[PDB]
Amino acid sequence: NLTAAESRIRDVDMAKEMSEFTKNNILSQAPQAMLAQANQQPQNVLQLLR
Amino acid sequence: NLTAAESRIRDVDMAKEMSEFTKNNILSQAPQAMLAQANQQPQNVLQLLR
Repeated sequence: NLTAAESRIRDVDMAKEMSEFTKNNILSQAPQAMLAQANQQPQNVLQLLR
Repeated sequence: NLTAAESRIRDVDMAKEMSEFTKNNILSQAPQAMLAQANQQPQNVLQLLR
């Protein structure tokens, strides 16, 4: 039962940390595409305001 | 957000300054032609009052 106590500090809800793993992955693939859009919009300033 | 503050001094409304750019260009092509007319009228003093 001490080993049980050892688990309830170090043990992983592998389902949980997988959920936060893919959650964070999605929120790391998303803002990338946003950075694309931001680094793509002023091209129409150059090419259509001018 | 400090960089935002940095922009709101140095940043250009490129549309705006383009508008004043062409506005000023028009008002720099116009008075030229006026200077032509002024430097062309007295020719008829010489050539028709005389």
